[PDB]
Amino acid sequence: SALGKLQDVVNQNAQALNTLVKQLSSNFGAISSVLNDILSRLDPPEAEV
Amino acid sequence: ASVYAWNRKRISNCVADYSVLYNSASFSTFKCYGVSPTKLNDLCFTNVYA
Amino acid sequence: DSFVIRGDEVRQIAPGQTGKIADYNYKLPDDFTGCVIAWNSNNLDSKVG
Repeated sequence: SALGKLQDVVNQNAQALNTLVKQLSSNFGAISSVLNDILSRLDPPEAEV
Repeated sequence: ASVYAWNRKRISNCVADYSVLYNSASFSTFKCYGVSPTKLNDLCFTNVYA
Repeated sequence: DSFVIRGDEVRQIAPGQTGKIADYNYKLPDDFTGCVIAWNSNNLDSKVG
C-alpha cells in the first residue's frame, strides 16, 4: 500500500476511460444508443432528429 | 370488433412481406411510428401484435 | 413548377414526407426553401364523367 500516489493516477485514468466508454450506451433522448439500429429503422428525414 | 373489445392476434414464426402493404392504393392512412415503411422489409422483428 | 394532382395527394407535397406523389411523381428535397401554393379548381377542368 506504499505506492498509492502512483496507483491513484492509474485508477483515475482507467475510471475516466471506463466512463467515457459507458457513455456510448446512453440514449440522450433518442430511441436507441446504436446508430446502426437508427439508420436501419428510420428514414433520413426522421433519423437526423 | 369494437374499440372496447378489440382483437389481438399474436403473430408467430413466419416470413412477413411488407412489400405489398404500403405499395397498394387501398389504405387511407399508413402512419408508422418508430420505423419507416421502406425499412420494414429489412428488419427481423421479435413479435408482431395486430 | 406547375402541375396538377388530386385532393389529399396535393397535401402530400412537403420536404421529407412519404407518399405516392413524393415517391415517383414529384419529389421535394429536405432543404426546400420556398412556398407551395395550391388552390381548388373544380369548374375549369372537370369534364362529364
